[PDB]
Amino acid sequence: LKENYLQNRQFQQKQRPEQKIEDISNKVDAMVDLLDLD
Amino acid sequence: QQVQEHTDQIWKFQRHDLIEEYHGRPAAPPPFILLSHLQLFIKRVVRHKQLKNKLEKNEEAALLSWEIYLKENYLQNRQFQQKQRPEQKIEDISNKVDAMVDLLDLD
Amino acid sequence: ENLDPSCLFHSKLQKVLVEDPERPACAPAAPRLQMHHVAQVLRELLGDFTQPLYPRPRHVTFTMDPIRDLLIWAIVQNRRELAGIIWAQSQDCIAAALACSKILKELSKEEEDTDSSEEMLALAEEYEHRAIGVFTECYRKDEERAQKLLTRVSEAWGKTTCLQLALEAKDMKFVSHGGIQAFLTKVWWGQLSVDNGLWRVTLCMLAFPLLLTGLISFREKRLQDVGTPAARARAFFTAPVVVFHLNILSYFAFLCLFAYVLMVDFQPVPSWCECAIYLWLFSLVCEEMRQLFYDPDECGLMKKAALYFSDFWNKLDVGAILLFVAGLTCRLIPATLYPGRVILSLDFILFCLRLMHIFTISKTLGPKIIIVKRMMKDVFFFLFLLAVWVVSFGVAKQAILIHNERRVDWLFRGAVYHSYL
Amino acid sequence: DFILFCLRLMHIFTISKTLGPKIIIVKRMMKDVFFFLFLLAVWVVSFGVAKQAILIHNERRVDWLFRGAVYHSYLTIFGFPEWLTVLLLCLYLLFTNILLLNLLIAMFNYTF
Amino acid sequence: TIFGFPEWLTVLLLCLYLLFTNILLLNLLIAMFNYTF
Repeated sequence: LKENYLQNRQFQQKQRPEQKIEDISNKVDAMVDLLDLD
Repeated sequence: QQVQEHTDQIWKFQRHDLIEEYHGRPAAPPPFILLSHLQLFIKRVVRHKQLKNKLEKNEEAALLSWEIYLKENYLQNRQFQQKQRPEQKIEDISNKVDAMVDLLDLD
Repeated sequence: ENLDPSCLFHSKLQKVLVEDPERPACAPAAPRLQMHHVAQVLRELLGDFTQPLYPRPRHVTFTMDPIRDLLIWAIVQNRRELAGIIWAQSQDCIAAALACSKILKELSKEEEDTDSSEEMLALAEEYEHRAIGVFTECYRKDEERAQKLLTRVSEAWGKTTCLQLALEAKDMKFVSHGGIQAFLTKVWWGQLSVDNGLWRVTLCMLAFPLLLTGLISFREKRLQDVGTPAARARAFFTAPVVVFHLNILSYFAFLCLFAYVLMVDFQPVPSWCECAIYLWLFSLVCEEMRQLFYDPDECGLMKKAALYFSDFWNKLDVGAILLFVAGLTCRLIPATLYPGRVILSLDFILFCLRLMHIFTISKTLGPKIIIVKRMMKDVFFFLFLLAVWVVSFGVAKQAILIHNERRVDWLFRGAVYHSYL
Repeated sequence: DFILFCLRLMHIFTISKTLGPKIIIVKRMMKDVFFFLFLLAVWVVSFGVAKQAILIHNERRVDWLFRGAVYHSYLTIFGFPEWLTVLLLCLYLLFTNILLLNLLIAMFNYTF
Repeated sequence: TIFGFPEWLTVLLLCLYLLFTNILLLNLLIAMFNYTF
């Protein structure tokens, strides 16, 4: 049951909107570097 | 319900002069005070270092440098916390995509 | 010399420049801007208690600490982004932020233009927030070291302390920080430790040698451990909590003796107890007079008297003094004994209302006093309407159930008793 | 001692579901109830000795006039003479029947 | 009473009644009735 609780807690902490914006901001930097390097 | 929320701030502001008056008052009860009065009149005939005092310069320099260092640390913390507001993060994200727009349109 | 000519400070500087005598004494066609003119107009804004920042004179050269001069120049034109840069490299930042808040809060009151006034007031509040944010960071590291910042004398800002600037500028959020409250409490308990409680203080107030026992607190343990009981008694009696308690006990005994003299000992020939309460009230007004003539800063004597007479409890005190000096000369005329008795009775009520001043020093009772001081204003106006309603129904009741009768104090006082019931 | 043992019976309602928090609330409210009682007491004894002083001469009666004024003041606390009596009664109706009840409304609503 | 050297004793009994009855249970009613309202 501890294992199941940890799964649920991690999945719910993924769905916060602030974390979603942070992941979206981190993802665009790879595109910036890939477009600038070539 | 109109004034009960913040009048404690006014009381905390009003505390100080009541402290300072009794700090400055001579220590006798009002019957026996008069001799102290005329004792003061002898000082009239011929501040305190607790609320106001001049420090020594070798100590004051250390104090001021300590304050400088703590100001620097505060400014670091304030700038870092103002970076993490979500509105500023959205604004930075919006500014970053325009460079990609221009780079994709120019080539 | 190159301020923008739309700001208020430029107009005030022009006024003090043309009002100077020595420049038209030199040449009326040539007004010359000198630095002590700027110091003179800054002394008006910053408060009379400070010193002139730039002294009157009687290769290159720096003044002491130029960054405060650049900060003062950038503030009075309301340039926000420049002042935010310049303050970041200042030397003693807390006094600087408080002085900038005081200057802007003073300047925003007489501008007569709305948008710039609101901008100035918001900027002053922002600098108060900067001062709080630096001080709490200083307070987190050390306790007793950070108290010394509130009480040193900074020569850079006209030889004032950092606390008077916060007190004058009405910076309500800074004074209620909590570290400042701890400092005020530490001053309030004085020499001994702050945690012994009130009832223990009352018992050692009652018993002299109980202080020589091991039932009391102290701090700075060279006085606690090494017992020099004369010095311990002097340190105990020097603390202002003890002086407050002895003063309130003397005032209580004064009230009880005044009630005893007013009850039975009233007599047209002067009794000795009348002379006792006379010299007691003389001592009280002597201390009150001494409190007015104290001012170490060369401030306004009329300003000091206007500050004293604007106070509520001081107004009640001088009202009681006026009623006492009226009742005493009414008593000394032997044909007016009973008017003297009733005037001294009302004076006793006015002196006994003074005892409500105690609970302001309490932690949880002061705000209640502020609340009832607010509530009095519409209590009075409600009392007016209830009075006119009750006298209306009273005269209606007397009119309907009785014939026309010209009884002076029979039927009118009977209806008054019925309406009061 | 019987009164002190009968106060012990208030310990019952702590086991109740909806009554225990009320016991905690009144255990909080006692602290400023006491300090309000002090100020009302000094106000009432002030107006009592004022009333006894104005409307009577100097009399050294031990339990006649003092207990008569005490009964008059307790009766007031339980709740050309026209102008003077109207002034005294309207002063009492001004001060007692309004302000301290407003202070209690404020303080008790606050701590509740 | 529910509808509402003897000096010290009568003053003590009357001030005990004025302490307990006229204050505390009305504060409990203020708290409880304001709560359930």
